[PDB]
Amino acid sequence: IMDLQTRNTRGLSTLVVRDIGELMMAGDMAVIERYVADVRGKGAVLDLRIYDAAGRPAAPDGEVQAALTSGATAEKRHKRHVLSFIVPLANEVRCQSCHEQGARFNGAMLLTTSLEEGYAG
Amino acid sequence: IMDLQTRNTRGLSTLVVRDIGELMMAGDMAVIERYVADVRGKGAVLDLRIYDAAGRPAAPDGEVQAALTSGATAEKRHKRHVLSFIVPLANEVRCQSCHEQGARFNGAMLLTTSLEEGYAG
Ligand code: HEM
Ligand code: HEM
Repeated sequence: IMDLQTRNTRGLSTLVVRDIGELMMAGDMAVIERYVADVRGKGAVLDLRIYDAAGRPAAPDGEVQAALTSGATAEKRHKRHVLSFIVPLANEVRCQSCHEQGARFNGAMLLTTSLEEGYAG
Repeated sequence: IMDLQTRNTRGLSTLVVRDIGELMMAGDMAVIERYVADVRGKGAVLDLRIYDAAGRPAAPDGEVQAALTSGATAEKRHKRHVLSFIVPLANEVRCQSCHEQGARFNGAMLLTTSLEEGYAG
């Protein structure tokens, strides 16, 4: 668990409170209602996978390889509407005890969330 | 919109990458699989409401009043399993142009997310 949902909700509440604050400056409740309607039913985690340094999962994956090559997280919206994040996993010094220090990354993490209201897998 | 889902996903990916890192130190993929299984299908925003400084929505709400009185966010797990956050909205100086500066808070924000796999409203 690691209490992820609670931590995610806390982070999300901070984001939402920040946006609500901007909307409140207008002194118009209608704008609040429209923000809420666009947020409801979304955010559910749809998938979480791990890939090796070659872009292969647990043939290589082009987007993952590209992500590994660019050395940056890749954000891709695609279809149900969903959002996918490919995060390269850095071969930190603590990891180097079991992963050759010659590799910048040991693999990548694929996270996908739902942008479809009411859809959670 | 304010691109909330993307910002939430980015924040979530940071949380997940941190946890995955701890699990990777074990060099055991089984533990990764169990974390993923416990995360899937959760996180969907179920509700987002606003309350005034008295605990009334747009009779007063006891938990909201308490939240306003304690001056701190209240985290409450309850039932479908869900997670509710009551965040008091501080009457910042920029808000004081239209809300009497004598009130510490102008109201509160209620955010509820799903802890039920597959449930998104
Ligand atoms: C971050 C700063 C602000 C916060 C936190 C805030 C918060 C709130 C909250 C919680 C409500 C709903 C409950 C209630 O009616 O008391 C509200 C209502 C309202 N606020 Fe603010 N507010 C802020 C800034 C402003 C500003 C700058 C204005 C003036 C331009 C404004 C004008 C009003 C008005 C007129 C309402 C009534 C809405 C209606 O017609 O029902 N607020 N505000
Ligand atoms: C934050 C540090 C670490 C990261 C980012 C990391 C990441 C990864 C990744 C992405 C994989 C799956 C793909 C692959 O097999 O290459 C993996 C596999 C593995 N890692 Fe790590 N690792 C870390 C630390 C460690 C440590 C400290 C050990 C040694 C105690 C370890 C031992 C292994 C082993 C043996 C596997 C094979 C798993 C299997 O049996 O299939 N890793 N690691």
